Amino acid sequence: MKDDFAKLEEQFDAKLGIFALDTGTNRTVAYRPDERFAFASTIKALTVGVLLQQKSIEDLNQRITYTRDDLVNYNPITEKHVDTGMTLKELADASLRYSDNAAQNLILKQIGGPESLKKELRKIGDEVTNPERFEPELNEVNPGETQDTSTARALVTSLRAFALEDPGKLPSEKRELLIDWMKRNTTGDALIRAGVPDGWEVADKTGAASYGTRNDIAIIWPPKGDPVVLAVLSSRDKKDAKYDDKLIAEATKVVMKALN
Amino acid sequence: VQLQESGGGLVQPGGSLRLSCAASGSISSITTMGWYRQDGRELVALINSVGDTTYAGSVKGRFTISRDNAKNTVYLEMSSLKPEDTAVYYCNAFMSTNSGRTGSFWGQGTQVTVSS
Ligand SMILES: [Cl-]
Ligand SMILES: [Cl-]
Repeated sequence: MKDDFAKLEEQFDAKLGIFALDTGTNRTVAYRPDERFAFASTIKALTVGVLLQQKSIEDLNQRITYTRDDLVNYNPITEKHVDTGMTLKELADASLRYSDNAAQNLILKQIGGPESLKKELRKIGDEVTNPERFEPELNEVNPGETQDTSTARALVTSLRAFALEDPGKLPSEKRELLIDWMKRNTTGDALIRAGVPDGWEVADKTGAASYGTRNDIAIIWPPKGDPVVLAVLSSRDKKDAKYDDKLIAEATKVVMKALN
Repeated sequence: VQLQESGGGLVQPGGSLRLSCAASGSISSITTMGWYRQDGRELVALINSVGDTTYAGSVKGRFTISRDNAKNTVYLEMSSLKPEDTAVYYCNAFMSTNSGRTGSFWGQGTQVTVSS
């Protein structure tokens, strides 16, 4: 439905990157699936995937102390707990469900920083995603740059790797945790969730970055049958551009028509 | 556990400095250690326990971070300093202690002033 996505692009003065995979049949929908976009906060879902490979459920109860030096531009949860700290579990919850930036950075430091995250992503077969920076500097991507970018195809592949039993890069109890957090996300109601059919469940992670970049990646489940994994990425021509979540919801509707 | 900084001060444009940051106390392990500055707030350089480095785009090729795991100490060598590098630089280490505490710890900050 290439002309359908081109028409949407034009309506929102934007560029789309789309990949969706029905995991039951391998039917795919693609539109610029290999084009780089700033991944923005979608990287938080993969960072937690790596945290979960490396830590036991019990070890997620370790309390992490931090200070106001760890606070960055957007700290909705972490700003409330400077005095006591937060557990790794609580930081993952804040990162995934509120897109708390300091939470992502603390988790990233626990796993060894952006170079360690990159190594672990390469180990699962993601040759594309390029972690380089912490939040919020990772949102400052000029189009054409490869630092802190990925593609729709690569983000779907990696998200599927952590979240689903096939290929299963997490054990079951840990998969369940990641899915539960993503299902309870608070930031995505106007994105992929707004473009799926009645009765579909959604586990998503959003992001927004320079050049009006607006992304959502998700696992979606029909009332019965196999899940779809999809990424809807977008950006715009001008550095200070705004975004419109409706572009992602409408692109999701086109994907769903194509799949069903 | 604490972080001790040293090495700041005033230098002329073009000059150089080395900052050091040493962790002390009952330390079990350290993941990332490195340097931030406030002009706003930005990472300057980070190095992990297996020697992987991250540098701010504006300093790469001029500043070198290194680490001595055995001594829990990180060093930031700064060369070809510019007036735009004038800032408070402050050290961060993500550490675990033998008492079972883990967290992001910070040094006191060190002024570097670059001026004729
Ligand atoms: Cl940080
Ligand atoms: Cl490390």
